Amino acid sequence: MKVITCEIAWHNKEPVYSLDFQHGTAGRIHRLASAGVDTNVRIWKVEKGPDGKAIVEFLSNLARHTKAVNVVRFSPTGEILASGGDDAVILLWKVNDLNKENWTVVKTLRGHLEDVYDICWATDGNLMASASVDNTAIIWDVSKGQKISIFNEHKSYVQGVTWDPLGQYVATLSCDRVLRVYSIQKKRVAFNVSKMLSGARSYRMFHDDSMKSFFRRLSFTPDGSLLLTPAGCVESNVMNTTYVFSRKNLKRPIAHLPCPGKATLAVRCCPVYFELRVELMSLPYRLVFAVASEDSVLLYDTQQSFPFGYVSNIHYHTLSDISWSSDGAFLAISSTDGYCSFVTFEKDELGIPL
Amino acid sequence: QPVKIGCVWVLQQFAACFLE
Amino acid sequence: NIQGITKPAIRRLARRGGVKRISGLIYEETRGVLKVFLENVIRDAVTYTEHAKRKTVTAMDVVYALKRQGRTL
Amino acid sequence: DNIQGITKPAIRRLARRGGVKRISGLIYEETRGVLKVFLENVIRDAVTYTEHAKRKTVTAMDVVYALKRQGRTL
Amino acid sequence: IQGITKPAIRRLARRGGVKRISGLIYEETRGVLKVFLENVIRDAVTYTEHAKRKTVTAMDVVYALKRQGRTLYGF
Amino acid sequence: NIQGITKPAIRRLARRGGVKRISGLIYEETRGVLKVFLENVIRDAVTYTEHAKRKTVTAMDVVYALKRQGRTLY
Amino acid sequence: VALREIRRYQKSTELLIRKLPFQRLVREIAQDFKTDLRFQSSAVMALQEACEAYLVGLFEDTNLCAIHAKRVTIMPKDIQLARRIRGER
Amino acid sequence: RPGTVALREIRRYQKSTELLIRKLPFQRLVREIAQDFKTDLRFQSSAVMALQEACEAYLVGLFEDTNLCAIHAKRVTIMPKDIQLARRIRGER
Amino acid sequence: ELLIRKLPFQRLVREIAQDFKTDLRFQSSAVMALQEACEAYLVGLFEDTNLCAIHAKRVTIMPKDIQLARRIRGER
Amino acid sequence: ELLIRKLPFQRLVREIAQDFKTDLRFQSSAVMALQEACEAYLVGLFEDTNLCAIHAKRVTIMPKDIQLARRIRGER
DNA sequence: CTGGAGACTAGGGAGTAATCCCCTTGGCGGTTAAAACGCGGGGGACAGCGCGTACGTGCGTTTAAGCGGTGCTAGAGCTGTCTACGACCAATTGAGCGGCCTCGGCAC
DNA sequence: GTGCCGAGGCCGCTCAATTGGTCGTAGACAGCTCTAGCACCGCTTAAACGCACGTACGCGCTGTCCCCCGCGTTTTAACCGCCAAGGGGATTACTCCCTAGTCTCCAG
Repeated sequence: MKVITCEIAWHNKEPVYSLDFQHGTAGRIHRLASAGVDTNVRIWKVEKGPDGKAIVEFLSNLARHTKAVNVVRFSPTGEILASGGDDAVILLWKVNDLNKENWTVVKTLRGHLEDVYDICWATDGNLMASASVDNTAIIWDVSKGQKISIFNEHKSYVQGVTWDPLGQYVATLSCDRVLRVYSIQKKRVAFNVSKMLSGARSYRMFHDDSMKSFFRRLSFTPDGSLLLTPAGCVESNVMNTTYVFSRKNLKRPIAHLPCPGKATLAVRCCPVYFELRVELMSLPYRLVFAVASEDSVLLYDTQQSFPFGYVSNIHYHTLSDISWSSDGAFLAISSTDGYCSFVTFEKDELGIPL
Repeated sequence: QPVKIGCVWVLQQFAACFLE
Repeated sequence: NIQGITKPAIRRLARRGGVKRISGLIYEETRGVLKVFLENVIRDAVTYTEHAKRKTVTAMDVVYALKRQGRTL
Repeated sequence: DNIQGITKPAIRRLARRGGVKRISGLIYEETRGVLKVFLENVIRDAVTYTEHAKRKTVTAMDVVYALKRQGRTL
Repeated sequence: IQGITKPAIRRLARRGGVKRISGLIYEETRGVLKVFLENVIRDAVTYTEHAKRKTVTAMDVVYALKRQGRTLYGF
Repeated sequence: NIQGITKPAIRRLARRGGVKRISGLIYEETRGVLKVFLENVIRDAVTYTEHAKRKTVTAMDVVYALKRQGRTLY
Repeated sequence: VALREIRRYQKSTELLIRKLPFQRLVREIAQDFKTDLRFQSSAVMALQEACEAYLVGLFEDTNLCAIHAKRVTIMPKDIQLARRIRGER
Repeated sequence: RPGTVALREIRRYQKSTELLIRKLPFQRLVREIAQDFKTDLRFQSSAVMALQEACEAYLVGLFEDTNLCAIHAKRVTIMPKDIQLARRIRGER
Repeated sequence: ELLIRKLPFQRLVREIAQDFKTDLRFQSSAVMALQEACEAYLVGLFEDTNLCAIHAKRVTIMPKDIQLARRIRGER
Repeated sequence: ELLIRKLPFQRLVREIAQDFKTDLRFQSSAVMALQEACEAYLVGLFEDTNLCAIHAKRVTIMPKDIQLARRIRGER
């Protein structure tokens, strides 16, 4: 693979906290969005060069957010943009038909109390799930643009919410070392995962505020079968690790892949399913996903227990966010040092798509 | 020069850990 | 609606504010800032009730909204 | 022993937000006494204000007026 | 407090956009200068004793402008 | 101006205030606090007299000044 | 005659905005947000107190700005400046 | 070493604003004091929350004042005499 | 019964008034009431700062003591 | 780039720290961070003072405008 | 460790700008006639809240053994100060010319 | 009930007597500050516990409700004498542009 570190400042040297690739794009050239402490969300044009090197072309800047922006996401259709900042509001940008392209605010999802950390989307395109420092997860209807569901069972800061692609359950992790999984239809908590036993004492699955990063973004499988949760600790002293759960039972992980030293913080799965080249889940397809820890990026697939790729020693500060591309050719990583990096793969390097 | 690790299905030195 | 905020009411509010004389069109403007204030103080307050999972706005939530604004009373 | 419901670590955390390091063990009784006195001096005023409104229930606004009388409105 | 030069205040106000500057403002600025620090530094020491250190850090100013509600971008 | 509040005057004031032994820099800090106290009472009394259209200052305005401050004395 | 009004009103504390107009203003401004909302009379009391205190402070500092500009009357420019300097806009 | 836990607690708390006197014991205490004053009187939940916030602010402010008092007396540990002097210097009792 | 010399405080309050608004009228009753108020304030401050000083096992009173008394009273 | 010399600001924060307590050193990064913060504070106050002076249809700044902007901002 | 160009200090020049007055036109404060919406109070019980209880569960309190940071308590050690006094030294009373703005008393 | 008028009440300032009040000097010493050592008493898990706390839930009472009405006090509004926000003009004031020194903070 190739890794290119952007040596130029994206947000006036301020740390970058969020990225997303335009899932609505179906070609080879990609569009990216970066969120920074400059109270701006910048949309860039990312394309591989003739030599195979990623090239970033600035397109537009969004300064509507009053304060620093933490999480920015796109809809599955790629036409609806959700931006979250330190103003405890969500801005909805649509196509408006120094900037090269025009972006316009359509909806203002007011109803957050504290800093927003993670924004989640729905497959149908009509539902929001958002997490904030308000110790609450809020679920919204796009067609109305207004709050419809509230989950206030978290006792500390929530740093991640994920929606099941099949559309049945939602997983939220907060700073209280509790993993709360709710049934969307019942609008009540269904599963609680906080303590786990090894060998016969039970200790906390997660670890408290010593993180220097601001995100614990756990992920659902694009098929929804598996839940991947970072920022876990296993007492073998304690070592950092990421746990894998299945839909069959959400309370206990059989397997965890560790990152001794620095703790994993962000996880993201590719939207492209590959043919098969220990296995967590056994179906004739496979999915490739990646985790950004404090100072490294790990790249696993469905079958291999050990990482398929390991990239280390790139950024000078804690990595903030990782985001996969539409076709899988790009992987954008941002740290809190004010600069970002890109992982580019050649054609079908991860595998043969389905 | 920066160090990259690509797609392999030197990598053997970076195994993730379980706990028994 | 806004015309409930009455002109002599603004007169008396200014008088407690120490204003000797009010320009004739301050009334057409001051109500404006009221909305700019109200559309904020109410705006978060109801969400607080939504955050507490109650559909009744309470004085404590309003006081909390003022505290966030910084005009507690 | 209802006033004893205010636990020792609760007073300790109260002190920590107050910005202190070492809390003496003899201060818990004194702080409980002053706290009961403060609650009495605010509850009496809130109760008088509520009875002035001819209501059978004191609301969150009445205690705010009692504090305004005290001088620490919040 | 005289170290804050007259040209310093002059070009400060020029960046502020003014055209004409009086004289009595100058020392006045020093006044409003020190009182600003005369709050912030206390919080710094109110944190430094909390920090149990003798040399202040970059978190002290962050907390100072957080307490005063005047957080500034950049370092 | 301020130097009219001489050192022996503050000495006898402290003696009637209950303190037996006195340091040197209190002689100036007391002038400072006297200035800070007088500025507020004078400001509010001037505002009240302006409300009453009086270049004079009635003693009623002074006791109302103290009431606003909280140190009422007839 | 005006100074009499300022004195007699700074003496008192009772609410200035008429009760029912303010209550209906609050209800109408909440209607556009989302319907079926219940406001306790204590909540409307809190809103009235907050609004009256805000306007008392704002009119105090706009009178300050007016007396700065050697004008006894207060004009909209004073409102805009006391809003901007305070950081409202 | 001893002391670092206290500094961590200060960092956790001064930034934060949550509740320290637990809801139910304070409700019980308020109800008991109400029954002491006059029986058959009802306290709204928001009223108890506001009262507990006022109690919170009063005690944290008076503990800050007694911290200043103890610092003046050249000792870090507080003592009941510090609290008594803080109350008297505040003119309360 | 007052201990602050009368002539000097009258001149002091006139000079304070000239700073706020020039050409201001001060009557004997108002000045005497102001003297009473200032004396009460200063005696209260001295008494309770004496208590604050005797708290630290000291009999004297230094500027830190009056500073602490004023800071606690809420005037700063 | 900054328009205040480093050494005078450094020495003044040092003497004010000495007035607070002895042996409270300062490090360079904190020194420039505080200088940047004070830079922004003073330039913002000067912008507000410019607006206030513009109100009185006089371009020049007068000493009072600063204190009026201060007291409107609710500082003192 | 030694050096020297950008920056702080005074000043001539005057020139742009703050200040005060002059109608002056406009527009903002009484005011009276009234009515009209506001304050208040009386029900219906439908439909909504807090009280109170059972369960659990588990986070948080409670005790103890344990130790070390620290209160304080004794002993210097230097140091400002309240003693007395002798000098100045502002100054209260005793009187004034001279007033002018104000406040109570009186008459229409 | 209110306008005029008289008369005191601070002015405001001397012109002196004597007169209590303040300042400065000397320092013996009471006390602030420091130092050191002791015991003692608040911080720390292990284990027990226990009681907040959440969630549902039957029962029940206090927010409350719109309609009329009672009235009734306050708001609309047009008239109108009258204050003031403002443009223009003259006057006095205070910073720009080198000029030179210098000075010192940053650089090799």
